[PDB]
Amino acid sequence: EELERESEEAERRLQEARKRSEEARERGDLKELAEALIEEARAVQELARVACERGNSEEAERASEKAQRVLEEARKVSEEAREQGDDEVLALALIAIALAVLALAEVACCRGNSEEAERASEKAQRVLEEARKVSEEAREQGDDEVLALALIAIALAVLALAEVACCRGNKEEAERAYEDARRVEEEARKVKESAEEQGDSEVKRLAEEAEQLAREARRHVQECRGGWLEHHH
Repeated sequence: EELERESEEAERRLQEARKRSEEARERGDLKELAEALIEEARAVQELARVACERGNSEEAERASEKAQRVLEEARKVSEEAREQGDDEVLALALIAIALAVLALAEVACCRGNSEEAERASEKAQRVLEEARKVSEEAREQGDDEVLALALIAIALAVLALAEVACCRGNKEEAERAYEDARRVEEEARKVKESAEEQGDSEVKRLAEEAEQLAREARRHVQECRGGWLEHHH
């Protein structure tokens, strides 16, 4: 009954985000569209986690279908963002993509479909590489906000990799995720400290998202299955 409240609220959030997405889409406002797709992805992640807790494969597959939809829409926005040379919107789109992939990973693991989980890992690897390029470009251009956004997309992607690596029991993937998470964590922390130094509170907040997402990814790998896939120092 508690999950019903969360499930219905999640669907409500998704529908409102879909309407906001359509409003921005008609106005050609890609930034608002991208932000709305992030909200959709958040809602879809919530639906997936509710499905996981209920053990309902039907609700889980529904969540995956919805995640795939957000993914494809965010892919289009990223394409349009690159055509306009709009790195900020691109980074936001990649966050939506990465969060959707994480949702796909969660469903794959909960449903126990290893093939479906590997596809999610491939998508996570893809968006990771794309987000890495954006972070490099932003860092060279001195765009601290875009950099921080790209790092969030990266951390979400590494979270997705950690997710699959754990439920598939693949130690090679787990090691890669672990090392990825440490790197992005350190990058995010430095961006956070530089922002604090300049009084750039917005960048600080964004860098903190990436940092804590990265920390969760590391914890997930290290603690997965009683520490079976843990990186030994």
